[PDB]
Amino acid sequence: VIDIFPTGQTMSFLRLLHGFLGTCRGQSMHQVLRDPCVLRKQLLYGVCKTLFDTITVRRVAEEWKLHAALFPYRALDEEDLEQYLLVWSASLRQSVQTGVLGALRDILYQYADNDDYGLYVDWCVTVGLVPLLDVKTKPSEAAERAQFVRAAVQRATETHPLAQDLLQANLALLLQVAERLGAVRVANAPEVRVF
Amino acid sequence: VCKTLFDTITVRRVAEEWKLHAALFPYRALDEEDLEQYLLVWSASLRQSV
Amino acid sequence: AVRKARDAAPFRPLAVEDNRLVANSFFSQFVPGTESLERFLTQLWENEYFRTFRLRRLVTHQGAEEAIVYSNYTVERVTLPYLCHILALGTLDPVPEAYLQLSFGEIVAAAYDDSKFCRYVELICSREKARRRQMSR
Amino acid sequence: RTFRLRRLVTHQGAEEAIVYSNYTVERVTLPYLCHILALGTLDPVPEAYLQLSFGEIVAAAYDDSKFCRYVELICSREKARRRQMSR
Amino acid sequence: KKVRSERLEAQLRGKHIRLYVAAEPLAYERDKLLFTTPVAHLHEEILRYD
Repeated sequence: VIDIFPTGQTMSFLRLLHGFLGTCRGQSMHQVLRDPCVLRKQLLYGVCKTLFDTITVRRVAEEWKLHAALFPYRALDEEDLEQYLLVWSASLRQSVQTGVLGALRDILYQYADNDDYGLYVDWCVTVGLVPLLDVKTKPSEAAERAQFVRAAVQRATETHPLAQDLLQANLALLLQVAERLGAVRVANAPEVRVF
Repeated sequence: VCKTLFDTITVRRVAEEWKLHAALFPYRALDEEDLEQYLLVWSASLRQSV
Repeated sequence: AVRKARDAAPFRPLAVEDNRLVANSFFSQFVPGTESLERFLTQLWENEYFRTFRLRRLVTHQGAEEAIVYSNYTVERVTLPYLCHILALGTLDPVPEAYLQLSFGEIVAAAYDDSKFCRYVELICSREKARRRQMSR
Repeated sequence: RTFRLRRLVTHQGAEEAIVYSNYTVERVTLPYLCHILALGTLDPVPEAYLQLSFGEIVAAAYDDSKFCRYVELICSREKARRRQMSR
Repeated sequence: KKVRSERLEAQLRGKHIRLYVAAEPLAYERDKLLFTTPVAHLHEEILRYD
């Protein structure tokens, strides 16, 4: 029966988080972790570690032969090829860099709400009892996710013929993250209370 | 825009420029020395012009 | 001018009628210390904007501060959301922090090394030197 | 002391921007990932890899993935197939 | 700002117009808003200066 949130204590407990009554020079110390777009830089590493781990040798070894026989003819077995391979490493890494870059900058900033995290870090340091909201997902709510994964291919095809195959291979994780991340919210409601 | 601008180009367009420029004026003198030096200057002289 | 000032702010006394001539007096010379917390508010702004957007400073020996540049974090935090919902989406990549300080003319050279075209001119310089390396044997 | 945020101090002790640690990104950011967001797939970024660019972070995970160790295998296998042709 | 099915609309010339949230306010208890912007943090203190 004990009220927690809309009581006389917890209201001023949250007004003091911003500059309502008291402000010293270090109230911005909370602000350096109040910021969003660090969760984006965390989930970027959390997906990209999985993104380069679903590929075997056989798929990428064939790229070697296709590229090797597309234009060059080996001149020196131990010299031309070694040097060519050496440049070939960075030229595949940079092209799959920009490939996954085009594959991720589109989908993060369309789907990740910014301040659903700052309201979180304004709650967990403050109460520890963070409420959270959901949503029933209509087909219109999942439609744009189903089309924008189809729009993710065009930003990857022109820089890489494999990064299309990699997103086609790793489409399962992208549909798994695009159904839960924007489905949950944290309520900034006027009339809310924890019990 | 320039990162996307320098990534939709293949070898075949720019490699023909090599042969055209190479035979436009110079005649190869040494296969292992003259060409390498020519190649070396040939990098920055296309990079500055693009 | 001194005379002018003398008569420009005339000697105006102060008085209140009282039934009795009773008066016990004091004086309060005072200023407030505006300097002591201006130098707190100036180093408040600087200790706020370096926590929101974390702007990089370039300090030299004997700790002297120079001009302050954007980070790699803030350009992602305020410019990229200007790019994703105000401008064209899904093609432009964010610039590194040091490349942001770098010249407007030199950025094409810094992206030239970061593109395939350096790795094409390394390919053409090594493949056509290799066709002319084996020409000696 | 709660979240142990790392400071970047230079010569003659001048403070620079203050970054997250490796400790706090698992304590406050990660339960928001594994109990509010999608579960059981994501890894915490290192602290020095958090200061780094938004673009080169995938190249820093490129070294930590298998593709450097596949491109080294391919560059040593097809060099080795063209090493024994001389002898 | 709507209170019935709460929303953020923008008005111009008696017409709706697109905006977007970047530092959206802490709508709380009754008839009041709270702002997580950096300037509202020192709004009273910079009024304290004058």
